[PDB]
Amino acid sequence: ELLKPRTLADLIRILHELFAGDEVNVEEVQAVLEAYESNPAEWALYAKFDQYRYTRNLVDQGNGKFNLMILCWGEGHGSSIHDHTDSHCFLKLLQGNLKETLFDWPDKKSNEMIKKSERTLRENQCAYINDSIGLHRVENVSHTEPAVSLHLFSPPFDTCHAFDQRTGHKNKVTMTFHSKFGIRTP
Ligand SMILES: N[C@@H](CCS)C(=O)O
Ligand SMILES: [Fe+3]
Repeated sequence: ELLKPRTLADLIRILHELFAGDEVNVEEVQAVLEAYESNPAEWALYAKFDQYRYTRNLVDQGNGKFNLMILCWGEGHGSSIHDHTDSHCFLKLLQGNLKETLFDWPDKKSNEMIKKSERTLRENQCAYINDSIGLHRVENVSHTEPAVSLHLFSPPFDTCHAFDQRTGHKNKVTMTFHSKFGIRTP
């Protein structure tokens, strides 16, 4: 029985219940993430920006079943085209807007990766992707508003691939945490 998370802390408790088992009910997880109404005071601790690129700020380690983190996107900051390492990715906007562009998995032959679609994710909306669906790029295209998003990955992963839009060629990337539990981790 899914209830509305009253706060970020409550959300986290509910997520621990939803991931108590070995599988993931994706529609339920998405519904509870969507139902949490972003309250900036609750997540200010985690919203640590960098001038030059987006940051990844760990909020909860999910008892090993998932990682919950907050990503902070300066104006004009965005990601590569990337996969999610055979894991679930849920993304909820906490502040601002992000452009999500979807791409198919490339064929072996070198070719421009043509965007399949795009959407603008607005405050409080939750998107979902996994590798069976495809690849995406996430970008804060705003010139005036920083963006903040809440990401849940299950199982946790710290490596993925970035894809060259000109060719489809992939490279392995190791991701890093800007902070963990509110603490900057150089
Ligand atoms: N997976 C990317 C963010 C977009 S989902 C990351 O963890 O930095
Ligand atoms: Fe992603």
